[PDB]
Amino acid sequence: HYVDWRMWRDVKRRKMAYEYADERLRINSLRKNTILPKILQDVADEEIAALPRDSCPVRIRNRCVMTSRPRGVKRRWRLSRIVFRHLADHGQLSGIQRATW
Amino acid sequence: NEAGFDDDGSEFHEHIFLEKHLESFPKQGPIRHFMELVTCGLSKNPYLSVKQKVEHIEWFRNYFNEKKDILKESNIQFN
Amino acid sequence: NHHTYAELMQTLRFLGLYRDEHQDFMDEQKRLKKLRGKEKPKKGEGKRA
Amino acid sequence: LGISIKVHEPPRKIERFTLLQSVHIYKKHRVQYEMRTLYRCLELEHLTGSTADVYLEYIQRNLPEGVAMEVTKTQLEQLPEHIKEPIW
Amino acid sequence: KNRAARVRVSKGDKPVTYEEAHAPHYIAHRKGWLSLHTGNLDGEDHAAERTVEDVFLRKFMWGTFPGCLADQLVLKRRGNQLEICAVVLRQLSPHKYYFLVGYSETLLSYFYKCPVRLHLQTVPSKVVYKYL
Amino acid sequence: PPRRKALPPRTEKMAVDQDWPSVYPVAAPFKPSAVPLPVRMGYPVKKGVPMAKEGNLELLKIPNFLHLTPVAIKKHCEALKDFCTEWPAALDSDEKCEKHFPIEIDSTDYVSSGPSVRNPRARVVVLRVKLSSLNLDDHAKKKLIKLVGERYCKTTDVLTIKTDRCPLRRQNYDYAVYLLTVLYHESWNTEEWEKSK
Amino acid sequence: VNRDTTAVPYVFQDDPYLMPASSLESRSFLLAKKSGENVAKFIINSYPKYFQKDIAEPHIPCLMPEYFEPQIKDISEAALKERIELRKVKASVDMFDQLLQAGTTVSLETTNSLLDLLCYYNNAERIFSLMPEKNEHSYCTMIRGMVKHRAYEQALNLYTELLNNVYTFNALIEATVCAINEKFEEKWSKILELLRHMVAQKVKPNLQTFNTILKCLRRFHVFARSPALQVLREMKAIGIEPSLATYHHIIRLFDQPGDPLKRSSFIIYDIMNELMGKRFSPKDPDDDKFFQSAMSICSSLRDLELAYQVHGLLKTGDNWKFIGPDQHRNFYYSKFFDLICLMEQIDVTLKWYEDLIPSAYFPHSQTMIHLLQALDVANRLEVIPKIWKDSKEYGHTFRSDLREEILMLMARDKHPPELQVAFADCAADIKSAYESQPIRQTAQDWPATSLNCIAILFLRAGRTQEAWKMLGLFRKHNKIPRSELLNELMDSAKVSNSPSQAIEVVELAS
Amino acid sequence: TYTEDFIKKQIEEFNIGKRHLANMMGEDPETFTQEDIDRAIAYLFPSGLFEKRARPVMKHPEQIFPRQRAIQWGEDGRPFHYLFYTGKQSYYSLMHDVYGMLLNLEKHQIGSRWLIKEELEEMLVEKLSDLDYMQFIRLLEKLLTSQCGAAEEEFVQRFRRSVTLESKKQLIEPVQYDEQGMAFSKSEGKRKTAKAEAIVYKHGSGRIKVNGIDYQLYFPITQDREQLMFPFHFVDRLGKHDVTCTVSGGGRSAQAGAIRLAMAKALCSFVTEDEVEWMRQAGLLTTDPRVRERKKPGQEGARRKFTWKKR
Amino acid sequence: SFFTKLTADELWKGALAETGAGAKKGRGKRTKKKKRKDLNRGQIIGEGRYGFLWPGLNVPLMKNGAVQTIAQRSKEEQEKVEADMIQQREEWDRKKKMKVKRERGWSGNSWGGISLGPPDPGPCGETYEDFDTRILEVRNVFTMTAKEGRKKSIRVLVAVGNGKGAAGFSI
RNA sequence: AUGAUUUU
RNA sequence: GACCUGGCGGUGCUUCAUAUCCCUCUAGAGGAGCCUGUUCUGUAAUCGAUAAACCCCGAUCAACCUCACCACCUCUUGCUCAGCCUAUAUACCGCCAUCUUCAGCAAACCCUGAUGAAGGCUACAAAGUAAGCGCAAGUACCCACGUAAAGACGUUAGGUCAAGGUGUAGCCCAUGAGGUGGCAAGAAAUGGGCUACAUUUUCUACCCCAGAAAACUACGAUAGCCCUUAUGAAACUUAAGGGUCGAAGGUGGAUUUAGC
Ligand SMILES: [K+]
Ligand SMILES: [K+]
Ligand SMILES: [K+]
Ligand SMILES: [K+]
Ligand SMILES: [Mg+2]
Ligand SMILES: [Mg+2]
Ligand SMILES: [Mg+2]
Ligand SMILES: [Mg+2]
Ligand SMILES: [Mg+2]
Ligand SMILES: [Mg+2]
Ligand SMILES: [Mg+2]
Ligand SMILES: [Mg+2]
Ligand SMILES: [Mg+2]
Ligand SMILES: [Mg+2]
Ligand SMILES: [Mg+2]
Ligand SMILES: [Mg+2]
Ligand SMILES: [Mg+2]
Ligand SMILES: [Mg+2]
Ligand SMILES: [Mg+2]
Ligand SMILES: [Mg+2]
Ligand SMILES: [Mg+2]
Ligand SMILES: [Mg+2]
Ligand SMILES: [Mg+2]
Ligand SMILES: [Mg+2]
Ligand SMILES: [Mg+2]
Ligand SMILES: [Mg+2]
Ligand SMILES: [Mg+2]
Ligand SMILES: [Mg+2]
Repeated sequence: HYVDWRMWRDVKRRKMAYEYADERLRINSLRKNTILPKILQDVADEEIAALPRDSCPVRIRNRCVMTSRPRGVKRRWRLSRIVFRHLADHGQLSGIQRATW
Repeated sequence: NEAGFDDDGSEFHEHIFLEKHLESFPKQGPIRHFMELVTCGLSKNPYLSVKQKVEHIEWFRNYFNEKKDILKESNIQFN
Repeated sequence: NHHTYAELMQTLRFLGLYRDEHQDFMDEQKRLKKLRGKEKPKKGEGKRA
Repeated sequence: LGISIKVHEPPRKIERFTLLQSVHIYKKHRVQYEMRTLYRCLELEHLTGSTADVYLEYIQRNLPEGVAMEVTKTQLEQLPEHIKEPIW
Repeated sequence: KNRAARVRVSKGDKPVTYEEAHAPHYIAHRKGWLSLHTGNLDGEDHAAERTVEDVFLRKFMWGTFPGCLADQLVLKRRGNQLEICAVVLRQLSPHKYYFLVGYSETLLSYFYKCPVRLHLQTVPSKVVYKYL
Repeated sequence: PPRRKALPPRTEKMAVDQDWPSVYPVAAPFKPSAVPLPVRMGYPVKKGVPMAKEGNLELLKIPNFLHLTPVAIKKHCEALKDFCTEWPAALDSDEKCEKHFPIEIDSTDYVSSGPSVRNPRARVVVLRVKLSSLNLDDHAKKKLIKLVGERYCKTTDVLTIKTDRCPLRRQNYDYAVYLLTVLYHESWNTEEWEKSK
Repeated sequence: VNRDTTAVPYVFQDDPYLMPASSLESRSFLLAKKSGENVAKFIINSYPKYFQKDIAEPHIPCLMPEYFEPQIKDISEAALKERIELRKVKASVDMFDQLLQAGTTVSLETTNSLLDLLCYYNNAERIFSLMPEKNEHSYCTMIRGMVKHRAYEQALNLYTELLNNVYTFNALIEATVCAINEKFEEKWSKILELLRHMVAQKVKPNLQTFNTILKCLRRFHVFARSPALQVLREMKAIGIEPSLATYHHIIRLFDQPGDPLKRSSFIIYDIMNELMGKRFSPKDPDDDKFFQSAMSICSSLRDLELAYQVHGLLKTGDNWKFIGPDQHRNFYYSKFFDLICLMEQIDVTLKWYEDLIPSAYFPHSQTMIHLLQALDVANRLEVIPKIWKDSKEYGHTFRSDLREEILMLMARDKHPPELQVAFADCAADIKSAYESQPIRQTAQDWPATSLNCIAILFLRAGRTQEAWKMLGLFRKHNKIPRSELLNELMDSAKVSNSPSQAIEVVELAS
Repeated sequence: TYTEDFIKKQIEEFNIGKRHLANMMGEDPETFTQEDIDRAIAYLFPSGLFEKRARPVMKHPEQIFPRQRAIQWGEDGRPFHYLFYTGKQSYYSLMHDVYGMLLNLEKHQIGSRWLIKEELEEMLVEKLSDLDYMQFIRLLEKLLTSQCGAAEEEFVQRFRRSVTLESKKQLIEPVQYDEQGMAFSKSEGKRKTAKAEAIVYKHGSGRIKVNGIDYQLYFPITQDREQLMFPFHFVDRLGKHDVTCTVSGGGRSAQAGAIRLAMAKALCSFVTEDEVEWMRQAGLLTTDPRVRERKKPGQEGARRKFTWKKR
Repeated sequence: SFFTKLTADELWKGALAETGAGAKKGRGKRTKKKKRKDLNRGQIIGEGRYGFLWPGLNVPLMKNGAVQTIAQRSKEEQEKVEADMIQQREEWDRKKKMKVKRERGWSGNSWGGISLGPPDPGPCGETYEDFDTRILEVRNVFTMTAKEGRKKSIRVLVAVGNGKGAAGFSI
């Protein structure tokens, strides 16, 4: 019942990124230091590459939670610019007004 | 702002001083240096509980146990 | 949770406690299209096939 | 309640931002929004814990909607028993 | 020319209220906000959550009370309490009003895990500020 | 039969001498049928007047202080006076307060709106103590200053410690006290490597 | 803050259209609101998955979906105990039968718990017989269940079996009194025998035991008056403080539908002196009925001072919560207000009217009639139009009994012109009410007395043309105008020098 | 259109609400003024709308409601005023009276501004035109110029309003005495994002300490020292006073200008009135409103525009 | 998504497309215009597909002096209710499709000779029930404007009469 | 110097 | 044939434009290198804007994702009481552009033109009265100035079915969904911007009293090559730093932009 399949895929990526998150943190800790032996670091590199693709946190995009717009989205309200302006003009957003100075 | 939230009644020493969980880990070597960094990071972390902080240490111990053969190749002994 | 925010309102509408103008508009348009003749082809019914 | 209170007005903060006025191909024209946050600081001194608790509960329950409150404490304490004298 | 939340002129028989007759540039000058909360404050958080809750509440109330609401809704939050104030008509029977009010308050309280209280002010008809 | 007729507002039944705090016990939305005040709000039209209180959404959009009338405030404070203690008379001035309580603790509580009240900013604990109050000789004073570094301000002669690592405020307070204790003990303690100064 | 008089009950809305007008509307609005809450709860229980999202810190257990299902489907003692806790009588007994057929052992505590569930909500008899060991707890709960199910003779037989082998004794006392219809002395002898059994078993009677005895003695209207005092002395000797239910049972027993009620007056006086300046706590389920019964005695005795003592006792501390349900509070308020109107100064009565009505309750039509009678006795008729307006507000517009009383009172005697005009306006308003009766769907009532009073008031106020219209209503509704009304018509005609009007009066008189 | 009966009902409601409001605030109903009502309304119903007329207002119905004239025709329909069928009876009757007084006078023979048009409409209730206002003013001026009697002078003064003529004299800071007894004056000056507070003593060695530093070291630029020399050199008092000034914010030039304004205002407490006026006429006592203009969206700068392409 | 929904007015305004540059200079035909249909007319609050009966909203709150419980109509009963609603909708549609005969004037599509009924009463309690008004000519005159271009106006000639010798005409 | 045809 | 209204006139007169039409004032673009759009060419490889009113524009932004494109493969009541970024912006709602750096648009009446389209003013006044929108007035920032904001009715079937929704038309084993991999470049031209061609300059201390460099080791790439670092699972590609080299450029053709 999401807005579109693109939003549905993004939700799945977020869910699969929330999972395996600690495992990525633990493996990447091995990879991001020079104290550990290089052979162990390379094995950690192989393990983190073998991890599922969707678990990568950089595949998550902050889309609008109302129109699934991939860009023009304010992160504080998680709304696209058009939806944000529509609510602000109607007055349904507290403490938000036209800026004149 | 904290009512109804108790981290199992843990104290500051339990949250911070995690060196007691590194008894299995060797006290000398690069593995010790890496675990000192991990424990220092866990101690400074305010968003994690004692249970999960120990779980990270447990995972590193299990991973090093599995990869002991590589450590033997690199002239490192674990446990 | 769009699944919750949609199924809950769908249940309320079927229970007669929520009136959706948009859903009424879609149902009325679909009924008129069926009366006109344009009905949704069933799965496996290939007009081009 | 007999509490010594001093009230002053911290400087206001205005957070402004800009967005596209149109839906397409109209980057030049913008609509600017702002959020104004007005601050009021009331400092009450020389009160006990019981008096402070009652005063806080009374004001917080009577606090109107759309108003945020941050209360900073200054608790007086003595030296701990271990730090009384240099045993080491 | 701008057409953002503006009721344009007409033959002159169109009735409008105070809120819908005032353009968005009159916000905080001639009319206030329809929702009040601490989310949109310096240092505070959960602004997105409050916005989503407000949008759902307005749609839920609109569908739960068809042909009843006259003007927009006033949403207020004080700590954990949520206050929903609406201006409704008098066509429906008081039994239907009380039944819906009790049902709406209970359903929203369980859904949002906060005490929700609904207040209604009935008017004989929709108040007309002017005729555009 | 005709439609049900609304009764006249109870403001007519209300008298001039009335217990208004009883009429408005708690914070409530504005009700013209319950408020006997002919208050008008709204920008007037040309050759017009502000809209009447009946059906005025602008009045409803105002947080009303009807429940906080001066009479109500005095009565509420009188009842709550039984719940409050008295500040010690000997601590008349801040100098006396500093003399008897060298250690000061600062913590912040945050009041928000919404179902959740959790706030990570409520874990910060600040401990301030003047090193003059602490029993420190020359060696302990110098070693303590070097250990704390920028945590000590020489102009005010105040050592400030901020603790936020612990999830709970009580744990941060305990850690702050523990840090002050070990700093004091180690400063008094003398090490052999210090001879290479 | 203090109680406000102009305000309606807090449960209702504060909107003129939404505020209830009468007691029936008040009850209907509450039932509708409760119906909405039940519907919302039904939806939540039927679809828990739509509300399983915790967003409030700290957690609020009450605002969570409700689950009442036997999750553990395995046939075992633990799951059987789970169904017992869930109070699934049909599932528990079927599972117990399946467990017994399987042959696995069942604990005595679990069997006793199952019996308690079955007794409160046959199968219970079959399980009780199937018990390898029946303990005193099983016998006690089975007797209590039989008494609750009105199987008093069976409960007595089971107690005899227990003898062969506190709440039980209370069930026995109820069983002995109710099972048979013997004389009062025989029932008292049975109670004494049960008490002797209680002493032999070293069991102390409690407050519930005393209340059950008094209510059983209440079944005999007059034969058990003195034994009620004997039971009360027993309660004081043991040390059990009488509860509101205990006093309710005493007053309902000692006071009976008789004329003198001298002892009933003495009993209520002693009880009020005993309970003067004492706060109360919930002790017995019949504590609510104490205040309504006491108010009924006060109304019967016509002792307003006693009623004020009862009202003062009710308002002392938290005793106001014992006023009882809606029917109890309506009876209490109605009798209290009626006695106030009967035996108090009119000024103080109006003050009580303002304080109670409508904040305390919505008045009944008979109560409004009594208020009019009090005003008639006080000879303060300027408030009669105000009472008519109050009756219209409170839903007494078309009762037609208040309308007749108001019209008769206003037209009984002549008044100064200012009061006469006000009475004429009230008569016109009542006339409009008669023209807009909801009863007109079946039939419209135009009483001859009502028509005469309205016409008399109009003539005394100078509404000659309206009087002729009233005369037209007289001949339309086959009602005969009175001689005094005709004389007033003749006087108006003579003043206006209208022989045509005089002939009209003569024609209608003939 | 509001009738007189409706106005009376509003007046009665206003009185009842005023007594209720006084009861709510716990003050004397008799000694309750409109200012007290305004304070109670502001506290009970706090409104932050910038336009005051959009805030809740509880005033007398006479002031709140507009002004309407009475019906000229009664039950019989006969108008009450002879000049009714002109549509502007109030104006034309007034013109008739002025012309009559002008004839009578012919037979006999700074802060006062003429009434504005809007207030003339209020006095005459009925609407007037711009040239109607011009004709009425012309008659009043002609009436005033002619020999006026007692009634004519009163009539002319009826249509005049007082104007407060604000003086341009610069205020003088009070002279204070320090611990040593030296006389000094303290003033402040403000340039663009620059604030300076200057303490100038009556007698001294001609020093100017800027933030505890001498002027030639604090401002190496010669132009800044020229600015500091401007006040004292103008009044021919160069080197005869000592200044201790603290300045914060802005650039070097803004700080110099702020100090110059602060010293000039402080020096006015020691120079004569004519010198004070001469300094004001020279621009030494006027705050400069020139501040940085905001940048507008869609433009490179404040006034600078993006490059415009015809095709 | 639930949030990606509009109200009845927001949907019908777009669907009807009354505004737009098409209906400004005669750029579109009026034959394909569709009329707005109210979807909240025949619906009663408390009616659902499942056929649940809520006490106080769908069914009377109290029956036989007792508070009713939550009920659910049977499958056959619910089918009857659905069939009744469909039949009522079809009857309403049939009534709208019914055409009222109008008396034609000089021709079938000519406005001339068509009576306008009695003249509107005056504001001073004056009536003209005796007079009758009939149209003689309806012409669409045009003028040129700087902004809009062609400006369309309607010029109508009418005649009034009572049948007793008093009559007149106007434009 | 020029501005393809039909589009109220 | 004679007219009503509007437009237009290399149409007359008068007053005019105040960053504004000309003579004037300052700094730029167009020629150099680089960054970034667009047009044409090429591949298997999106779409839209594309006179004023497009061209660092939808994007306050593309290694995977975004992605809607292409190649291959997989699935059929499919996250959804389906779905479709599929054709129609010449069916629309919704946000807008421009005249507007305007001041007009007018309901409802009355009068004139013999009751035609149409028109409705002269103040020492000769048919106009006018609700309402806009202007104005208020409001925001540092004032009453200035700048913001606002700016009606309409013109350009102006832009947006790809923010979202929606009428009509089209598919339902595919014009729907998913996975892997891959292109997003330059023959050439052009818009905008950045850096320079230096002496009012370049380097250093300093933030305004100095010492050096200054024509083939002078100025000048943020260009090219190598290395390191930061984020990322993935950096020949993104960014930062260091090392190496020191190119065209020597004040710019026709033309053109902004500023009181
Ligand atoms: K053609
Ligand atoms: K150039
Ligand atoms: K479409
Ligand atoms: K360029
Ligand atoms: Mg990303
Ligand atoms: Mg614009
Ligand atoms: Mg510039
Ligand atoms: Mg035909
Ligand atoms: Mg040619
Ligand atoms: Mg052509
Ligand atoms: Mg160039
Ligand atoms: Mg392209
Ligand atoms: Mg294109
Ligand atoms: Mg891919
Ligand atoms: Mg890609
Ligand atoms: Mg596709
Ligand atoms: Mg096409
Ligand atoms: Mg278009
Ligand atoms: Mg201005
Ligand atoms: Mg602007
Ligand atoms: Mg303006
Ligand atoms: Mg087009
Ligand atoms: Mg296009
Ligand atoms: Mg496909
Ligand atoms: Mg350089
Ligand atoms: Mg380089
Ligand atoms: Mg890396
Ligand atoms: Mg070089």
